[PDB]
Amino acid sequence: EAKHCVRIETKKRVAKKTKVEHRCTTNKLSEKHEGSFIQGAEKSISL
Amino acid sequence: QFRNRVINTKSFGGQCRKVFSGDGKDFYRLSGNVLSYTFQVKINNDFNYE
Repeated sequence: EAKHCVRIETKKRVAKKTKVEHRCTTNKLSEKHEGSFIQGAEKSISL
Repeated sequence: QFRNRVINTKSFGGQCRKVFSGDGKDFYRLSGNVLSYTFQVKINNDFNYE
């Protein structure tokens, strides 16, 4: 999980002006690596 | 490949050459001239599982 979430606000007065913004960018990632490998051999020799 | 009959394997020559097969539990008549004929058994097995 990764998050970048930011809130900015500003008022200025002289007349008045204001700005307010919120951004929140986010990622989530998952990986699953399941695996199997079975092997075998049999010799038989009879006389 | 084995081809056709070249030798007469059954010329008994007037002999009564009995052999007991032991295996097969029977008596057989050999030809008079065969140098040998014998019935001991061998077995070979090979498995390769992979």
